[PDB]
Amino acid sequence: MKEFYLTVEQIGDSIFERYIDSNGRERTREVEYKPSLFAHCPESQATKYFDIYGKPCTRKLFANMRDASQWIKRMEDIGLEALGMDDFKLAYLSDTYNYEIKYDHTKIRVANFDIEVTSPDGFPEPSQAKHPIDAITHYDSIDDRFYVFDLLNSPYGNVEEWSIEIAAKLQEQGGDEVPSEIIDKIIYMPFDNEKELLMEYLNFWQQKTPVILTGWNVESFAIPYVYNRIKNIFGESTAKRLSPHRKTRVKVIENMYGSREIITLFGISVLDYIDLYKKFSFTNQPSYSLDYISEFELNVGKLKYDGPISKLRESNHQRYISYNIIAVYRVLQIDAKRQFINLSLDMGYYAKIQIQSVFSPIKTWDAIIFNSLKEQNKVIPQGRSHPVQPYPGAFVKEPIPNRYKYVMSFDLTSLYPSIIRQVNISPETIAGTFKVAPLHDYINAVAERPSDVYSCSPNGMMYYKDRDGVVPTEITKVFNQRKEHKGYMLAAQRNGEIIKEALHNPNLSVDEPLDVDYRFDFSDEIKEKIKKLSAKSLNEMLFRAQRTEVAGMTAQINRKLLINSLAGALGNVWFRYYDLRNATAITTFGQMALQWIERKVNEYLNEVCGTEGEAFVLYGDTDSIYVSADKIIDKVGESKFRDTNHWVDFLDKFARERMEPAIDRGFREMCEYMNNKQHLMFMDREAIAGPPLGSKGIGGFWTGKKRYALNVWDMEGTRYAEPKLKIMGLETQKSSTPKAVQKALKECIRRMLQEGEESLQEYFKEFEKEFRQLNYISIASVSSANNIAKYDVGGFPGPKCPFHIRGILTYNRAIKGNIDAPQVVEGEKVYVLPLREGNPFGDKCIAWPSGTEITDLIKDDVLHWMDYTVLLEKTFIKPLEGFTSAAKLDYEKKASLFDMFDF
DNA sequence: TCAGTAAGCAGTCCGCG
DNA sequence: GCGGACTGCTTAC
Ligand SMILES: Nc1ncnc2c1ncn2[C@H]1C[C@H](O)[C@@H](COP(=O)(O)OP(=O)(O)OP(=O)(O)O)O1
Ligand SMILES: [Ca+2]
Ligand SMILES: [Ca+2]
Ligand SMILES: [Ca+2]
Ligand SMILES: [Ca+2]
Repeated sequence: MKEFYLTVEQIGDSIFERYIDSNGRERTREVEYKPSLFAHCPESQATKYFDIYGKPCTRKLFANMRDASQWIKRMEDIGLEALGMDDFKLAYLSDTYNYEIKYDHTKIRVANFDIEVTSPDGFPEPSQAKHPIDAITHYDSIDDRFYVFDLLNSPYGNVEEWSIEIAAKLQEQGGDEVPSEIIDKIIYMPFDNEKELLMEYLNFWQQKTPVILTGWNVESFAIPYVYNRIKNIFGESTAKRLSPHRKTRVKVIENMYGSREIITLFGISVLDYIDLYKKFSFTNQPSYSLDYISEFELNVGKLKYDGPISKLRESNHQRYISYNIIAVYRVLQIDAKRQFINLSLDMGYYAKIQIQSVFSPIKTWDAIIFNSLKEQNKVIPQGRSHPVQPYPGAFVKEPIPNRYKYVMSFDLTSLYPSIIRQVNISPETIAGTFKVAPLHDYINAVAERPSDVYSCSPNGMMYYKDRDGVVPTEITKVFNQRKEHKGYMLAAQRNGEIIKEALHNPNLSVDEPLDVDYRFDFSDEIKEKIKKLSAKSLNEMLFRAQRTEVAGMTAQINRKLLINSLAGALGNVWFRYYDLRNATAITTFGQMALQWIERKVNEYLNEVCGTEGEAFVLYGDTDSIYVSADKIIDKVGESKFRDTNHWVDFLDKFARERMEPAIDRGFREMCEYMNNKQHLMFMDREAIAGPPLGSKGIGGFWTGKKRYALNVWDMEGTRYAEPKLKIMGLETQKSSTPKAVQKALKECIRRMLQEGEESLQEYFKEFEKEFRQLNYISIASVSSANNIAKYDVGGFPGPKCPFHIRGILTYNRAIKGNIDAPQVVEGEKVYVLPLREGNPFGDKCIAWPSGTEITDLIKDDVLHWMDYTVLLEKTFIKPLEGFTSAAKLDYEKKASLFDMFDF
């Protein structure tokens, strides 16, 4: 086995490293690492070290890390650049692991845990930790066991032991339905007192010390509560045993409107799953309670209990413990699906960083670039202080609001990273500047050619063409990884549609799902066998195909995220390679490329149609264009097509054989015009959109920038079994829109696009009539809630108070005194409902924590005073009016001359 | 919410004879 | 009532 690190820390003049040795065993060492840094030197001094600009450097070896940091300070005092990696543990990792790391996850101890704390006087604050810890469940990935630490005796109640037999039973048997697959993996340990529980947990922790520590809200709650509770009972030295190096630090996390404290456990990598989910899932959720997310991700029923959580242990300890175990398992199920831990390990080891730094693309890229340059004996520049400055971004075309029947879209592959590679944009490849003409002059190819020597961007920057910069070199490696995983994702998607087709004709037989790799397109043999399978086997295969697609999606989208964040990092003042000349070089080239190709596509289609000045490109955003295909369809005539799939095939062929070669020609010319290093502007067909053949559907519509809906038959080569709505920007896509309203608006859109005006009017009329029956949660609006304190004036709204904040203040007056009542947390999300005039709450709206039922203290009065009319007009009718006006249809039947006859 | 720009809509405040 | 200046929040890239 090749060795690999687990964790690394700097403590004073020592590096503390946990690692897997050449034998597969976990080991720990303390190393008195001697760091090197660099200063510029005369050319007359012989050296093998050069900075990124080719200037010679001398290496300075320090006796210890504190000497190195002190030298940095003195160099600042003098006014001279101190070069090299100033994060010494990253230098250590680079020296110790000077090869591509291959890690073995089975050797990495991944721990996920959850704690329960009974509290009669509200939320148990981790900084205080004044209440006993009465349950801990800790899952260990190496043992594959759930360790349950259960407190039987508390000042808040003495209880009986948890029963595994009752836990295993159906909820309908009075059981807790702990999944059968984990029952045999539970190791249950009851305790007669809290001191005993905590002492044993720490000894356990010592034996099975987590490398990766995760769970749900562990960084903000579980870890600081456990640390502070042990501190309060035993003293700080005992609490520090949670760190394998016995070092901890209270870290203050600053935000815009306040701050919070977490505990840094040296020698542990905390990856809170809530944070992994928020950053890598590409969702925005109305609520981030584990119950809400588990329902969303896994389609598992809410964990139900009677009464408040503060009385659960006393009333039903059996269920209390079971639900603590289930909560731990749910995080493992989410990870089995989403694979964010796998993602973190992959990226972490690739970059050679602490695993927890995967949350920071700046730290990630700093390490990738440093390791890359080190291999060439090159020396990285010092980080400098820069003032924050705004800079321009992408171009977005103003569309003419309208219905659009037939649409084909085209999109540039990994645009910003492709621009970096094409132009050769890097700190060390800057060659100079040229005199800029207005952007429209480059778009229309009338400006003089920027350079005959260097590779250019329309912002005025020129770059060397003789060799690739380190940024293009390293961004390419990650792009190639992304491409591989996207390939797997798309194959699983295509395979999924094959199964969906086969499910139209399932066989009446008893059989098994096929043993296949869903990352690769199904062969003819697999397809034949699929056509003979039962619905039960097909559905299992569909589930597996969809799980493979999700795994591919995680892997690809987050590598895309990483490479796009490098382009972004060039515009962040804390990045070592911050440079607005390079950041703007990317964004400005992107603006040009889009408007250039818009002109080229318009010119090409006007030619094939024999017209002049006709606008075929109806819309574009950053790197995509949407092309009206109405004229193309009309050139053969709708009557000539056998079915929907026939015109879809026809447009697919037109895009691939006619438009893409024309687009490629346009970009090759643009590359030559800018004298770029390498043509990498690859714009491929994305969506084919239109109404069902022979229907009154409108196909698609735009209301304005970033606001449109399309009925899509084929997306990136995936031919759907059923048409899919592609809706961007509209209220159906916003987490702030009520759940039931999202659903109804989506059905309104489906009907508009697929069925037409009459169908739309039929559905609107019904929804307007029945909506008052919808559950209050399903019709509540959602909002994040920041700066609640600023707008609180004696419990009443101050000047310019936001509507959702007003609702919170209303709530806070209505629950006044009740220390048990759920408190709205600053920066979290709330449900919001409008209230009718003259209500007992004394205001026009009320808000409460999202993902929860409103407290029974005030639930009946809210339901009685809920303003359904205002709710309907604001969340449903107003957006729908927006859609229908843009698409030139009516949601209510207009009166005609036929209303004058028989009955 | 510790960890790039563009741009939409809700709502406040208040003008607009 | 609509719209402009503004805050707040949320998407699309
Ligand atoms: N989350 C983001 N952070 C920073 N920049 C972004 C982000 N999303 C998009 N961009 C910028 C960089 C992208 O290259 C550009 C176009 O976005 P988009 O078309 O969604 O992805 P892409 O072109 O990078 O990859 P794809 O190959 O999937 O189309 O907009
Ligand atoms: Ca398990
Ligand atoms: Ca793209
Ligand atoms: Ca069949
Ligand atoms: Ca795009």
